[PDB]
Amino acid sequence: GFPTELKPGTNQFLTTDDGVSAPILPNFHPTPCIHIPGEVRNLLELCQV
Amino acid sequence: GFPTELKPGTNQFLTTDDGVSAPILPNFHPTPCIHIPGEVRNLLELCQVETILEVNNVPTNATSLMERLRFPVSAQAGKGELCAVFRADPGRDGPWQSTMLGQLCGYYTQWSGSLEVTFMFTGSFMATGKMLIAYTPPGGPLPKDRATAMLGTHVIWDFGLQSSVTLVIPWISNTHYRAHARDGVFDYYTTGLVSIWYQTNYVVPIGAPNTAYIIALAAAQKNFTMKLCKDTSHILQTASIQ
Amino acid sequence: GFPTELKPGTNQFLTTDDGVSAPILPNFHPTPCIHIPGEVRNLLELCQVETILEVNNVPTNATSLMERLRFPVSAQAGKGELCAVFRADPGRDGPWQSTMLGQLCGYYTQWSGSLEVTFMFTGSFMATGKMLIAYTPPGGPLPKDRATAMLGTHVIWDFGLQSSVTLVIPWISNTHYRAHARDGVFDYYTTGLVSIWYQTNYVVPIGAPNTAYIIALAAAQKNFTMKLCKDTSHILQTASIQ
Amino acid sequence: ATAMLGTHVIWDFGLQSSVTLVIPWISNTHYRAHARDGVFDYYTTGLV
Amino acid sequence: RVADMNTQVTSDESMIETRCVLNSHSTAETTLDSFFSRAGLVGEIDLPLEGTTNPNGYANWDIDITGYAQMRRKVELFTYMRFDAEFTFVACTPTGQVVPQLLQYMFVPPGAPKPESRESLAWQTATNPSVFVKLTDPPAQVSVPFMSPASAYQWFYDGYPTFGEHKQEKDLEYGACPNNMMGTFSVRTVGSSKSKYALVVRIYMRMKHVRAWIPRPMRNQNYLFKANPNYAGDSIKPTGTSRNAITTL
Amino acid sequence: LLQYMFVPPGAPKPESRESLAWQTATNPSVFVKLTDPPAQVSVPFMSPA
Amino acid sequence: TSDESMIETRCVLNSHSTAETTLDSFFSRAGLVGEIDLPLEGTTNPNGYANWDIDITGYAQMRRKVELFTYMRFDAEFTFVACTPTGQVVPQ
Amino acid sequence: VRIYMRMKHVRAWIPRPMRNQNYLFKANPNYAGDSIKPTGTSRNAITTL
Amino acid sequence: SHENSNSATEGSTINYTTINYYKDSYAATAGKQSAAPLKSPSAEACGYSDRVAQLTIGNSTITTQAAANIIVGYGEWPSYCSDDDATAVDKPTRPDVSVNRFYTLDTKLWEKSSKGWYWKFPDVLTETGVFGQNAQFHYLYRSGFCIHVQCNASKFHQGALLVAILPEYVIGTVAGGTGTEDSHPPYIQTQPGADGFELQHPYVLDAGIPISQLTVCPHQWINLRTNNCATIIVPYMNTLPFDSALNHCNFGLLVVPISPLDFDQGATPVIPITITLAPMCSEFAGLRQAVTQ
Amino acid sequence: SHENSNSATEGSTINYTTINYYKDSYAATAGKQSAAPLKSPSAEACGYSDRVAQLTIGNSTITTQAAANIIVGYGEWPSYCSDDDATAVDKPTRPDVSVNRFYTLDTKLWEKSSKGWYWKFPDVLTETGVFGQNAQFHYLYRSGFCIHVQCNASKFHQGALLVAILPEYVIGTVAGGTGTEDSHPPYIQTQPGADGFELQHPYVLDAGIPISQLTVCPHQWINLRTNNCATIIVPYMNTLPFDSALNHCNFGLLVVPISPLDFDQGATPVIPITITLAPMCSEFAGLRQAVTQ
Ligand SMILES: CCCCCCCCCCCCC/C=C/[C@H](O)[C@H](N)CO
Ligand SMILES: CCCCCCCCCCCCC/C=C/[C@H](O)[C@H](N)CO
Repeated sequence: GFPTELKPGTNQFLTTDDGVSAPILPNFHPTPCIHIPGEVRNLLELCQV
Repeated sequence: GFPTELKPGTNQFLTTDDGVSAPILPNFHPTPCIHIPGEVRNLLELCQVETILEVNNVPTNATSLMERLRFPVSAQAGKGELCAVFRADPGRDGPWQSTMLGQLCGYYTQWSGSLEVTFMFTGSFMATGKMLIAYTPPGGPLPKDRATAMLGTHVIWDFGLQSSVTLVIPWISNTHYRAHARDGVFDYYTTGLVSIWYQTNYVVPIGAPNTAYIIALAAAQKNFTMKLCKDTSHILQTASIQ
Repeated sequence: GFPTELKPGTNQFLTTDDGVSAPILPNFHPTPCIHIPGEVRNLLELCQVETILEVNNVPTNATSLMERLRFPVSAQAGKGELCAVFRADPGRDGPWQSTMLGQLCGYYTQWSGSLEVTFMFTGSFMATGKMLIAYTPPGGPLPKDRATAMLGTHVIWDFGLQSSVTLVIPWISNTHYRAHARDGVFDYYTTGLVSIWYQTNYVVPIGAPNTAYIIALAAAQKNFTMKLCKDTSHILQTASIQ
Repeated sequence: ATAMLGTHVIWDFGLQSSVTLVIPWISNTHYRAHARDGVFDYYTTGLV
Repeated sequence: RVADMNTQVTSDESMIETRCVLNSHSTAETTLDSFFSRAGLVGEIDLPLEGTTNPNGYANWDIDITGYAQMRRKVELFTYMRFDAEFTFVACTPTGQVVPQLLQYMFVPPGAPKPESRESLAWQTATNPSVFVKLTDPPAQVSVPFMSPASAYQWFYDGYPTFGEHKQEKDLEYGACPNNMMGTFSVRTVGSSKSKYALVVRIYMRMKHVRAWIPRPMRNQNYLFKANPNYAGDSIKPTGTSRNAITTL
Repeated sequence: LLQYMFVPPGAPKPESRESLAWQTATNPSVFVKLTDPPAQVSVPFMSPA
Repeated sequence: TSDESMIETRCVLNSHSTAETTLDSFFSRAGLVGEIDLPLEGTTNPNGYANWDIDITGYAQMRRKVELFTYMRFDAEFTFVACTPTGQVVPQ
Repeated sequence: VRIYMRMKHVRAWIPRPMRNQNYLFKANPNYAGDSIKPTGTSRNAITTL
Repeated sequence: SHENSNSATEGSTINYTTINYYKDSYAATAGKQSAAPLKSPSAEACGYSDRVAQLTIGNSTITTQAAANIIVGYGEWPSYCSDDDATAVDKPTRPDVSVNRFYTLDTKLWEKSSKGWYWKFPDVLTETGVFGQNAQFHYLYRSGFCIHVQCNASKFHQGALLVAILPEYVIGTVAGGTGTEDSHPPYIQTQPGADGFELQHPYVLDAGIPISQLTVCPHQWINLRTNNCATIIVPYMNTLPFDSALNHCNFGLLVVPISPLDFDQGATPVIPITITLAPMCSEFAGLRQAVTQ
Repeated sequence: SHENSNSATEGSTINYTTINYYKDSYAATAGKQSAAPLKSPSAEACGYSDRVAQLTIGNSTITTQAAANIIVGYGEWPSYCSDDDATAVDKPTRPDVSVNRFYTLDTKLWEKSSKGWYWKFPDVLTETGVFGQNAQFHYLYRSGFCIHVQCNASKFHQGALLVAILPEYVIGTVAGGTGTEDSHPPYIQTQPGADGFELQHPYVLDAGIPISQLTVCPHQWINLRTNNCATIIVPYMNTLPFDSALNHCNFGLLVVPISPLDFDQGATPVIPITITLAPMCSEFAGLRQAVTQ
């Protein structure tokens, strides 16, 4: 048992929190990404149209 | 006390979660593994084994359940008659459920790759003839005649000389993987239809039986791959185990 | 707050869990360990010590409880008579419970390896004779005669010259480890039966006692190994400790 | 079942029209005298 | 003195004309460690208040994962099967309520005394592996090793455990390999008096480091009895759906 | 105590609360109490496309 | 006698670990060594306090386990599972 | 309050015979003298099992 | 070095990358994994054409088409138990010419309405031959098998047999038909000896497993227009290096007609199926008195 | 370096790999562990044939068969306390010729119905000899022992004795028979002196421990057809470097007949068992006035 203190914010669900969650499907490799034209990688690209 | 925040997902039990749990038996070394022949290390090895395909899944009673494993071939009028049809979807509820490819496909949502369907002739040595085994890619309905069927992927099978041909159902789909085709919206993922037609006839002399049988063995090729493991629905139990 | 997910198994108390707990006494150094002779560092060292085997576990009253540690040998009619039988399972409820091998086997589910059963003759110096101590591998029932018994693993014991022989029960099993044999399905894990037969006789002159005794000492060899530690059932208490 | 315990061959005569059954030299003596119905049946080769 | 002591330009090539296909299709999800490392319900233990099943607050569940059709059919694809198991016990009220009740799971290996009561002395668990956990706590998860005396677990044992003549009274011993029965899984409510909550202990088991050897035909009949391939003979159903005719779909 | 269960296409949808599909021997399922924080799982890209 | 002077033997590769028969394997398993009753109306400990003399020879399983030896030096992992006599987990 | 105790870093020295009698009193090898039971089960005869 | 190497995958040829916060390897995660034996490989496919050029085992010779249409079970030739796999310390006896030879069991007749038969091994060879005497006399038994099922029919006969080797072929019952009886098969059904036992429900193999999926197991076809014999060289498979030959059947040989036998009137109606099996690399340990069962 | 070296296995010869998140080593996990002394080794087996060639201790000589049938307790010869083990700062006296010598206690008669006797050490030597005077005069005592139990019988006599050394032989009672009395043994039972005490229930050794399992302790056999004497060289065992010789018995010498004494009428019915014990490497510290107990 490693000594540990829980700070404020445990068991909270921040909707914009970027965290690591348990994968539902172990060793699931997704369908390979074929090349689709027109890929968007930033919304400022859309804003410039 | 190391500072720590608990994220969403604590005290949850994900059944497929791969985690580290407390060992019940400290310093327990298991019985050493002796060499046992035939070890399986991937289910695609099982999927690549030819297994009897129940094309003739017409009989239902237990007396004639053995008739499901083979379908009849006999002398015809020589008009390009239809022998047997079946869908080429391994995961579909139908002829392929008798196959290990079908049963293992029931445990996976998506499948991809080509399929081997070996048709073996179990007539007499004096029984000669040819069959056109046609695999229709999706979109084409059940062919009305052999001329409609030969436009698809097909093989011509001399069963007089070669007693067993394999019809490779090639992987031809829009999607990279196929979900299990069903009677509805999910028929988008159909593999197509495999139909066997009398290319010439079933020819026998006097003394040979007028009706023979073909045993369809179905499998998958090396390019086959299953994905997204799921609970099977090929068999369902409404009762508990006593 | 380091992000963290609690898996299944938090706030559980596994009794055999090997973990790190908060020390009650900070900077407490214990009393230095003086050298004490005879230190035990493995229970298989205890299992390798010869310990009196209660082959004659017939008497029950406390007056004749000392008669359990030895079994009689006496002059016979010279027809290959049976002296004593017992099962060769150390963990079985029977003769082996008096042995430290039996008691330590009670704390482990699986055992493997050969067993030493030393039979020591405690008759007179003028008492001569031979005994056939036969260990029957599993499958063979209790032998009806000595001819049935000598087909198994056996030793012939001159107790006139050598006052103590050891019958090695060799490790002969289908499984790599043996669970504790019981009267039922678990008799699959039987070691077999060890039977002592009069090879010639018990011969004494006038002035020597007509009945002697053999003290069976049971142990295990260097290849012995116990597995899967469990609660013992050789002794059970239905009452609390006052 | 009694016969297959000895030296035997299994002969598909549908495919191979002629098999040879080798009677191996199995005797106590180095040479065999001619077996007869009597004492000299000691020198029997056996039965095929 | 004796001297006798990826498709490119039946692999799709001999049947059709093919193009080159770069098959970046992983096979990692069809492994045993992917197909079998998913926890499934292998045991449910009822500890009711007035029922006659386990009215004394204790239960001795014999470890037999062939009690539920899904995982039984999954593992029974093979005969010989060696793995370590991740055992999870989700205790709850039969109404699903999470009640403040403390339970004692106890692994009782063969030979160890099965508790005869809730206040049995076997619950001291001085050598037996036991778990103390509340229902308000998350489900108790323990790593169970490969404990068989054999080199693999054996869901199909074509034979008998004991010797001797096998009559009809001993016919139930057929198929019962004692390399597979690993004692009982004992649950109690930790206390002298009867627990005030009806309790249900659901055992979910996930196998890790899986090795399986001999593939058999799957189970196409309805399971009826645990550790028994018995089937309803008068209601044998086909492996799949039927057709009105063979020339139609 | 609730049981979330991901039922991929082809897997049997449970017809009742005490359905045998809840044994989740292959389906990814989450066991969690309401007193616990919200159950968070990482779901991969599962599309055949 | 090492199986050689009694029978004819084959070569057996004994990959059988002895690590589970050690004291750190046979004894590092938590067993019930004490039960303390704090009832509401009973005369055992009616005042809400109890003084349990440390004596692990009160329960037969662990007492027989440790009494296999006389002299025995160890560090102990002590766990106290407090509960209602009905097993209830009360906010106390 | 149930006390469960697990011993670590164990060193033990002198093995004695185990306890084949029912324990009666703590820190006391006292046994029921009028009900001394054998170390194990009994047999109706020694030539049989 | 800080953890016990005591997971269920130790000694295997695959490295598993894992996560472990505990002392035992079996506590770790499932992790990652850092011709075909199951497809009934032939002797040509197994690279064992040197051992199959003419099949003479013991004082017995079978004349059959070799190599191409001869199946080695699970891609594994039978072999003697190694020192690592074996646990019994006594040295086993290896007769190898008196027990490793082709035994001809019986001549079961194939009919048009025939359902099929199964033979349990080595229960078929329990009470005949030196192999039978060694199995009765020794507790421990280990051997491979070379099953040569023979069924000769004319070129005007038709039909195919699924000659398959089903390991641990546990026999189930009808459970009273309604499935609410918990019946168990008798001893003569589970271990039918050399004469075998006819399948009551060959579709489920009297075990609830489909006959269609039997070909993952080492199998052969006796399609009469092509071959009249089926040679399956079968290794020893068990969770154990050795086992009792009297109360454990390592495998069951299924011989059922998938395609029914048919012929015109005038042809010989007696089409017999003859079972021939040669134990391979037989090993008997744990000698005692002989026991029938 | 960051943690105290204060676990119970510090100073031992085995490295324990462990996990510790705390300041103290005893807080860590149990971890891993990175002829035979308990089998009553002989002097030949212990490599101590040079010290046993002729057993003359002090001004006393016993004539007995040496080496092979002479047992060193726990594979450990008695030795003087080292500086590391000893805690008492005063230098102890080591008479070594007046106290290290064979003392002959008594001549208990072995009968056909005899149950057995036990002698508690050094309570047997508390009130006789210079060893007795040193034990009475000094608080601290440390010595090994060379117990030579002697029982001579003719070649027509039979019977065997379990001469065993039971360390910390705590005497229990019948607890009133019903087990509901909490009785304690008297002083004359716990420390019976040189004349010893007869076992009331030799099966449980008057302690609830079986006589059968006594052979893990340093033991010997006086099987009369083979040997008439039992020499057990016994080291000093205690949790302490020294102890009081008047209120702590380090071990108890069990001499019970496992095989009953039997002989025909005419032979001498008086078969006596004589106990001889030589303290080895005796160490007395903490000198004060002499106290009997
Ligand atoms: C603290 C809880 C520990 C739980 C320990 C569970 C032991 C796991 C053993 C699983 C191995 C298979 C058990 C039995 C197999 C089958 O159900 C039948 N016996 C064979 O049909
Ligand atoms: C915060 C709680 C700390 C608990 C401290 C417990 C101390 C552990 C000492 C255990 C050592 C043995 C205790 C007594 C031994 C026996 O029961 C008898 N005295 C001897 O028969």
